[PDB]
Amino acid sequence: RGDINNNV
Amino acid sequence: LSCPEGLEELLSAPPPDLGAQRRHGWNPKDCSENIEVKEGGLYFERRPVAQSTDGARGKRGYSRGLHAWEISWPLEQRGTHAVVGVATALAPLQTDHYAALLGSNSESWGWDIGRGKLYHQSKGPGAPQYPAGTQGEQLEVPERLLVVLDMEEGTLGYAIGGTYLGPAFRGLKGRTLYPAVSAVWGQCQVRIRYLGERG
Repeated sequence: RGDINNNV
Repeated sequence: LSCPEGLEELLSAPPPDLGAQRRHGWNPKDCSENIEVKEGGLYFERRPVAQSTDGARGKRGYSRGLHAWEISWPLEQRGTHAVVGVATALAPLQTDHYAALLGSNSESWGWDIGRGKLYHQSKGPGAPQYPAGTQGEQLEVPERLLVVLDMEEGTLGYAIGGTYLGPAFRGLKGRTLYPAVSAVWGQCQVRIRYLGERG
């Protein structure tokens, strides 16, 4: 959640 | 007129079957700790890991002749840094920030399929565009692209929709080079399909 690259 | 010798022959031969694809596919024993190789090498899945770039190599390194493989990398799974190319056996496969890892060092050569830029020993700003006469903002690499490694001339280039786009990198003679990518996208699925060899 919140990350530009779909990581979280 | 820039194609490697025997490219049309290779691309028109019956495609290597799943067995061949797994033999020349991603190596579970040669990838980032944050990548899981699936289907015995046919594709990988990058785990969701924040602030990481992650690479994988194929199982087989090429030193002679012509080899080609198709990479399938969904457009929506590329994120900020999606790089496609080759690496030596010694290239690093992980770094703790988002970056064009592949092509950042002596041991790797990459095409940034979002920006259009070529990286070898390059941090990224100033890198040249490929193919000739194009730029990121006005091109879109589709889901599937071919990677074409000519180890007799010592070149790496790419083909899109069956059309070779020219040599991207030169000076590769005498090296042993593996298929490679680097990725930043959580849960991206990158497939590799070996297309054969001649040589």
